[PDB]
Amino acid sequence: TLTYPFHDWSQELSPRYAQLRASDAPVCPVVSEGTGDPLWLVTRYATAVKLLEDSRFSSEAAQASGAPRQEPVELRAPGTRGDAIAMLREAGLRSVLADGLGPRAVRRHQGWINDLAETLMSELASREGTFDLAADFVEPLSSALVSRTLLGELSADERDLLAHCADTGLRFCGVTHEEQVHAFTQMHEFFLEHARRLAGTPGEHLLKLIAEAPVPLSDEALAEAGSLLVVAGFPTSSGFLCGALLTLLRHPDAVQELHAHPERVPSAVEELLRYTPLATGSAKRMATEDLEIDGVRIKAGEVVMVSLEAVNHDPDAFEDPDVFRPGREGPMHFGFGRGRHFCPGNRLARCVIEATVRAVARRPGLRLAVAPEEISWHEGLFFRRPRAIPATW
Ligand code: HEM
Ligand SMILES: O=C1N[C@@H](Cc2c[nH]c3ccccc23)C(=O)N2CCC[C@@H]12
Ligand SMILES: O=C1N[C@@H](Cc2c[nH]c3ccccc23)C(=O)N2CCC[C@@H]12
Ligand code: NA
Repeated sequence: TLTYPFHDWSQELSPRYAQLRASDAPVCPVVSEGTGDPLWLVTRYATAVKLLEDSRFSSEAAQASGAPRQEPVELRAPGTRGDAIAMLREAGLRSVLADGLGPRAVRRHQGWINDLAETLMSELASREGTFDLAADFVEPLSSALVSRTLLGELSADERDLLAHCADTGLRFCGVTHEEQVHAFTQMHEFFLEHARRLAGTPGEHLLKLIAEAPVPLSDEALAEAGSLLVVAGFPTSSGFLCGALLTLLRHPDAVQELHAHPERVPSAVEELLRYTPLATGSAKRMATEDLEIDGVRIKAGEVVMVSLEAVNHDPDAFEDPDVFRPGREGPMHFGFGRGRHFCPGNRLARCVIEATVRAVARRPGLRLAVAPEEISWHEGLFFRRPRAIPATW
């Protein structure tokens, strides 16, 4: 009877997640508000490990057109596959994905990412008055990450178009179904027209590595790779960096510790990934056969969701789970997932989060110019994001 998701669009997690977690079942039935599909929902760390490390629960099967699902419209342009990352690994591009997303990419890019973070923060510090950390720090930094490491250099109008498509398509509510579908169409048509151009510009952005890779990727396939990098890399990084700055600004003692002890910043990055919520939906997998999870039978074809926010706030895994405690020394967080589908963007994500944390830690006194309650949130996004983050020294 419980409908999903829980409309917890700000950083305050829905109390439903703790209620289910403490329930007597390790897996609980819900219904998709957007489709009426019955779904299963996992909220406990121990059960989540088991689900996401069992390859008979398939991610691709849960993404496929026609699967039971939490999202109101399919997350693809009509007529296209929608499984880009599978398709690129499919065509033998694991090596390419590693060179473009792995440690060597971070080594190529970490210099300018930290230069840009400081330059942005320095300019804001030079301002008389308040400023907006979302529009004035996160947007330029996340846009530069997308252009330089993922797609190739975008104009401001192209960045805005891709951001709008992602915000419109990656939603539970607040737009009509047809608008959502059309956002995916527009984004596909943008890369049908522009992916080869972007791939051909100088740089080592991933889309170039993909387009130049031996396998002849079609325009449609290269367009799907472009769309994947937007949906997976852009609203995620923007939303998270926004949420992480909010967390830091609400924990000046933690920031002061990092200012005095910069060697502690990596531990703080990992705690932000646990503590700061991002997705308002759930990672999900389809039972490819009849399966059982901690005693509950899951029939073939049924989809099991795991809320990574719920798992990350599981008190059986993390003591005082709702406390931001850098260095807490508990189990691995789920902010990048678990198992085979662990976020491949995790190296670049950690790079940009770390650069942001260090930029903040170097400048104590940075604070919200309004109360946390006065922050306004985009309602219905998959990936939480505030409308603005008024801030000042
Ligand atoms: C910056 C913050 C980011 C966060 C918090 C994050 C988080 C995640 C998580 C939790 C998943 C797993 C979803 C699942 O289990 O089904 C995932 C998957 C993925 N991420 Fe990230 N991500 C971020 C950034 C990025 C970036 C920058 C890229 C690439 C440029 C990226 C590329 C991907 C891809 C392609 C997948 C799909 C993996 C698969 O389904 O096999 N992510 N991400
Ligand atoms: O590569 C994928 N993986 C999963 C999880 C995911 C990772 N990043 C996402 C961004 C938005 C929605 C889902 C995800 C998925 O649902 N996918 C549909 C869009 C991208 C595709
Ligand atoms: O809210 C969602 N989360 C991702 C998984 C994910 C969980 N946490 C993430 C963080 C970054 C990227 C993806 C994820 C997913 O598969 N979805 C299908 C529709 C809703 C959407
Ligand atoms: Na798997």
